[PDB]
Amino acid sequence: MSTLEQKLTEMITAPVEALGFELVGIEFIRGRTSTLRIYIDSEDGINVDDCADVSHQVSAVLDVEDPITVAYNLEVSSPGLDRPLFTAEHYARFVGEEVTLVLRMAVQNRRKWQGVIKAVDGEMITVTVEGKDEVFALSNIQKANLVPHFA
Amino acid sequence: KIRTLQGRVVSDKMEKSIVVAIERFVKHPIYGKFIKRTTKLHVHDENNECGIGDVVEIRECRPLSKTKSWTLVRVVEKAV
Amino acid sequence: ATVNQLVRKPRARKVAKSNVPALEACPQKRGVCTRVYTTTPKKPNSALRKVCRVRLTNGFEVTSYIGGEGHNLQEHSVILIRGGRVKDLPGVRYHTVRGALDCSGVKDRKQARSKYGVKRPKA
Amino acid sequence: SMQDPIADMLTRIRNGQAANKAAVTMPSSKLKVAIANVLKEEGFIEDFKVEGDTKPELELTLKYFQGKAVVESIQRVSRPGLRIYKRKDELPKVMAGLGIAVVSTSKGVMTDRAARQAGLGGEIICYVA
RNA sequence: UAGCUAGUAGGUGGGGUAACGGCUCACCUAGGCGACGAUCCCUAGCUGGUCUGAGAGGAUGACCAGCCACACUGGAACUGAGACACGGUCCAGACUCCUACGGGAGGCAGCAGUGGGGAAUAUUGCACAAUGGGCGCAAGCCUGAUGCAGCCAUGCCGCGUG
RNA sequence: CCCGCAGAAGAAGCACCGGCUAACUCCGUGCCAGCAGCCGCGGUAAUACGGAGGGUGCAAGCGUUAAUCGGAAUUACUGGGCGUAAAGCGCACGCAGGCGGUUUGUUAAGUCAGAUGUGAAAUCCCCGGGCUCAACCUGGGAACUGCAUCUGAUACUGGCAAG
RNA sequence: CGGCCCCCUGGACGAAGACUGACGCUCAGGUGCGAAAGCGUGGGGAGCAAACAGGAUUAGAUACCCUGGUAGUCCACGCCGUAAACGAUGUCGACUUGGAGGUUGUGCCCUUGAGGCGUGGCUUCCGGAGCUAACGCGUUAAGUCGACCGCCUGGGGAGUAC
RNA sequence: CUUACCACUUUGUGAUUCAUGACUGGGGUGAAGGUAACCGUAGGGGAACCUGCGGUUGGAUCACCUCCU
Ligand SMILES: [Mg+2]
Ligand SMILES: [Mg+2]
Ligand SMILES: [Mg+2]
Ligand SMILES: [Mg+2]
Ligand SMILES: [Mg+2]
Ligand SMILES: [Mg+2]
Ligand SMILES: [Mg+2]
Ligand SMILES: [Mg+2]
Ligand SMILES: [Mg+2]
Ligand SMILES: [Mg+2]
Ligand SMILES: [Mg+2]
Ligand SMILES: [Mg+2]
Ligand SMILES: [Mg+2]
Ligand SMILES: [Mg+2]
Ligand SMILES: [Mg+2]
Ligand SMILES: [Mg+2]
Ligand SMILES: [Mg+2]
Ligand SMILES: [Mg+2]
Ligand SMILES: [Mg+2]
Ligand SMILES: [Mg+2]
Ligand SMILES: [Mg+2]
Ligand SMILES: [Mg+2]
Ligand SMILES: [Mg+2]
Ligand SMILES: [Mg+2]
Ligand SMILES: [Mg+2]
Ligand SMILES: [Mg+2]
Ligand SMILES: [Mg+2]
Ligand SMILES: [Mg+2]
Ligand SMILES: [Mg+2]
Repeated sequence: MSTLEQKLTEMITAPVEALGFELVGIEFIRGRTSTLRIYIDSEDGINVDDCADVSHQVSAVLDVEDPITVAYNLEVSSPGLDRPLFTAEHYARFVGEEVTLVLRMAVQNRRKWQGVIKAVDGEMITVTVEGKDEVFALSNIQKANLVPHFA
Repeated sequence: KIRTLQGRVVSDKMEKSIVVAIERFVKHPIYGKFIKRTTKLHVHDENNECGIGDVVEIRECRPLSKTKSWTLVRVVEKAV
Repeated sequence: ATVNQLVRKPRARKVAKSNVPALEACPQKRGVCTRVYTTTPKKPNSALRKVCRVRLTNGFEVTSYIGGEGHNLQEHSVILIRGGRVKDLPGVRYHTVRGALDCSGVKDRKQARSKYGVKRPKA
Repeated sequence: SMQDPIADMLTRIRNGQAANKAAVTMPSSKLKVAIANVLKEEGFIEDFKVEGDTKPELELTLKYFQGKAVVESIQRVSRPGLRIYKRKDELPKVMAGLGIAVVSTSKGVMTDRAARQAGLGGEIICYVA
C-alpha cells in the first residue's frame, strides 16, 4: 500500500521544486537498513553537489513531518541509464526507447516484456515486444524501468 | 654386476608374461614416516613358468610389448 | 593428528579469497558511472555519503565511493576506481581516484595534494 | 597393548624421579641395559643392576644434587610410530651440548659427542639434559 | 568424478620402422587397470630459479639459460641428414584482397609500426666495426642474430642541487 | 677520460605529526561536515575535520592501489587442538592398513660409513679482480643437501630361522 | 535391564595349577547392535493419551481448566537408525602421593562368631604433586607416556542448497 | 580409372555443458494469559507456539565518564 507516499510526495515536492529541481522516482522499502530513494531529473546535470543542496533541504523539512513507518534513509539519486519510469510523461519524453515492465497479478502470458515505446496513453503504453507493438496497462504494472542498449 | 631387481608376482594369467609388484621403502618427503610404494610392472616371463604370488628376481631389457620392457633372470623362492 | 593421518590426508592450506573482486588484480580499473546518489545516515547523524553506481569495463557493475567535494560528475562520466574500502558504509569495496581524467580535481586544497591531483600552487 | 619398551623405560624414570623415588624397576632387555648404562657411564644415574633368573628385572639407582633431580628432561625422539636417523655431520645438540643425546650407531649405542668423534650416524634414541 | 578398457592386457604370424614395440594386420588368448585414486571434468608449458621466510616452508616461472609445444583455422604429405617444415607444398574453412568477375592473392605469436583491447608497456634508428651464424678457396656477400643508439624515474647504484 | 672557462652561479619535493608510530600548537569548523587501515575522531575548545605556524620522515622522489610471502604457532613436519570456548563417530566387531614382548642365529632391505659417477652455465655464498666508488662485471671456491653404483658397518628397524 | 518359577544361553571374577607360545593393539572401508517417536501388516485393548469432542473464559475465543477422547501406547513380523544416545571426556597399554567409602572374591590367624591380619575385581568421594583459560581433574587423570582411529579451523549463512 | 584411409560437411540421434531467458524451491521479509531451560520425534497447523512420548542439567538476567616514568 502507499505508505502516505502521495502525502510524502507532497511533503518532498515543495523542497524539490523549491530549489527548482524536478521530481521523479519516489520509492521506499522497509526491512533491514530500511531505505527510500528520491530521484532528481536535473536537465543541467545531476551532480552529487547539486544533490547535496536538495538533500539538506529535504531532510530539514522531513524531520518535522517524519514519515509513518519510514526510517530516515533517503537516497537522493540521479536517475541512471536504467532509471525507472512510471508516468506517461516519461514514455512521452521517452518516445522510442525500450523499457522492461513487470506487473503485480502475474498470469500466463502476462505483460512482463521489454521493448521500445511507440505510442503513449494515460493508462496504457504501446511497447514493441514479441516483435509487434502491444497494449500495456500500467494500472497492473507496479514496476517498469527504461533500458539503454548494452551488451 | 648387472642392474637387477626382485619382486613378488601379482598375476601370471597373461600368456608368457607375469605382473610383478615390487616394493620400495622410503623416507617420506614432508614427515619422515617410511611408507611402502608399489609399481604394477609388466614383466616378460618365458615358459609361462612362474606362479601367482611367487617371489622372483627381474632385469630390464629392450622393450618387448606395449607395456613389457623387463624379463626375469631367475626365481628366488617357489612352491607358493 | 597422527602423521599416519596426515599421509592419508595432509594439512589443507586454508584458502583465502581477495576482498576486491571487481579489480581482478589490476591495481586500477576504469568504468563509466551509471547513477550517482547520496544516502542519508540513520536518525542520530545527518550526512551525504557520496557514492556512485558504475559498470566496470568488464561488466562488473558496482558502486564506488566519491571522496572530496566539488566533483562535477554525473551519469556517463568515465572514471577510474582503485582498491580500499570504507568501514561505515556496507557494500562499498572500491573508491575512485581523485584527479582522474574525467574527474575534476577537488579545488582549494592546500595540503595532501597528491591524494587529489591538486597541483602545486603556482607560487 | 604396550608397543614400546623404551618409552616406558623413560617415563618410568621421569615419573619415577618425579615422585622422587629412589630406584625404579622394569623388565630388562639388551637395548635397555645398553641404554641404561650410558646414563651412569655419563653420570645421569647412580647405578643399575639385573636381578632374577629366567625373569628380567632392571633396578637402577637415580641421583639427586642439592635436593634436585639430576635429570630434568628426557624425551624419546625416535618413536615406534616415526623412526629417526641422522648422519654424522647432522647429529643434533641438546641445550648447546650441555645435554647428551643417545644415538644407536652401527658399531655400538653411544653418546652423540662420541659418535661425532667416531664419525658415525645412528638412530637418535632419546634426549636428556 | 569409482570403476575403467576389446587392438583393449598379453601370444603367434605377417607387414611396417633408422630402430624396439599393437607400430599395423591376421589370428590366438581373455586379460589388464583402480582407493599406492583409475576414470572423468576443470586448471596449467616444465626446470635451473625468482620472491618471501630464522628455518622448514609458502608463492612464483617476467628477464637470462635448458627442454617442450605452436606458427590463420583444420588436414596432408613431399623433399631432405634432419620438416610432416613461422617468412616451403597441397586440400578444406574463415577473413582480407585483386579482378576482365572468368578467377586469383594472402598469413607480423621475426624487427619496427598501425588499429583495437586495456590501469598500463618504447624507435617504422645506426652499423654489420666486434662476437656469432650462412655460402664461398678466398676475396667477399648476407644477417631486425647481435652490437649500438632512441624512448620511458620502470628498477638498482652513484652524484649534485654549494 | 683529461685540460681550460666563467659564476653560487642551472638544479627539492612528497608524506605525516589522536593511538598503533617518529614528530603540536592557532584559527576555522558546527556534527556542517569532513577524516579515515582500524580503534575511533568532530561541535563550542577538534593536537584526529579546513587553514597557518612549527615538527617528524624520506628524498629526486614521495605517496596510494594492486599483488605474494611474512607477521599467522591462523592447516601447527619442524610447530595446534578436541570435559565446558569449533571439534571423540550412539556402541561394538572386523578386513585392508598402522603398530608390536623377549633370546639367539642369519640376512643386509631399512640405516650408517666410505668411494665413484652425476647433480649444465648463470644465479646464491666465500675469497678475490676490474670498472675513479658503487651498482655492475669477473677469477677461483664453496655449495647444488639429490640420484645411481661399488665397497663397507650391524646397534636399531625389517626379513629369515629357531626359541 | 526390576514379581515368582522353569527351559535356552552370553559375559565377568576369584583360587590353584596345568596348557599352548607374541597367537597381540587399532581400525578407513566394512558389517551389527542400537531410547522414544513414526511406518507397513496383522493383532490386541485395561489404564493412559497426541489430535480431536464438549463444557467452562476478554478486540476473539483463543490459550488457561475441566469432561471426553482417536491414533498411539502392548503383541507378532517388518521399516526407520535419530536423541543433552552426555561422563558433553575414542580405544589399548604402562607409570605416578594419600584418606574415606560401597561392592564382590579369597588366603591366613585368633577360640571362632565376631575380631585380627591379608590379598583380588568393580565402584563411590575427598584431596597431594601435576595439569588446566579458569572452573576443575586429580591412580577410574582432564597427570607423566606410548599405539591407532575419529575430529576442529571466526560467527552467521547451514548441518541448509544441489 | 577404381580400392582403403580420412579433413571438412550433412543427417538424425543423444550426452556434457556454457550463456540468454519465460517460468518456481526459499535467508531476510512491509489482549485471557504462564514463563526452568533445552534434545529426538509426532500432531495441531500461517507458521510459530503448545501439546504427546522419551531423554538431559548446560536448573539467571543485566551492566557505558584517565597517568607518568
Ligand atoms: Mg551540504
Ligand atoms: Mg611381430
Ligand atoms: Mg618461460
Ligand atoms: Mg618475457
Ligand atoms: Mg626423405
Ligand atoms: Mg621455414
Ligand atoms: Mg611472418
Ligand atoms: Mg611486433
Ligand atoms: Mg585503449
Ligand atoms: Mg637483405
Ligand atoms: Mg635515472
Ligand atoms: Mg589527512
Ligand atoms: Mg604458518
Ligand atoms: Mg587452537
Ligand atoms: Mg555450548
Ligand atoms: Mg563445543
Ligand atoms: Mg589389519
Ligand atoms: Mg609388521
Ligand atoms: Mg620388537
Ligand atoms: Mg651451477
Ligand atoms: Mg658469478
Ligand atoms: Mg675494486
Ligand atoms: Mg632382527
Ligand atoms: Mg513405540
Ligand atoms: Mg492451549
Ligand atoms: Mg502400529
Ligand atoms: Mg547426532
Ligand atoms: Mg586419559
Ligand atoms: Mg540416557
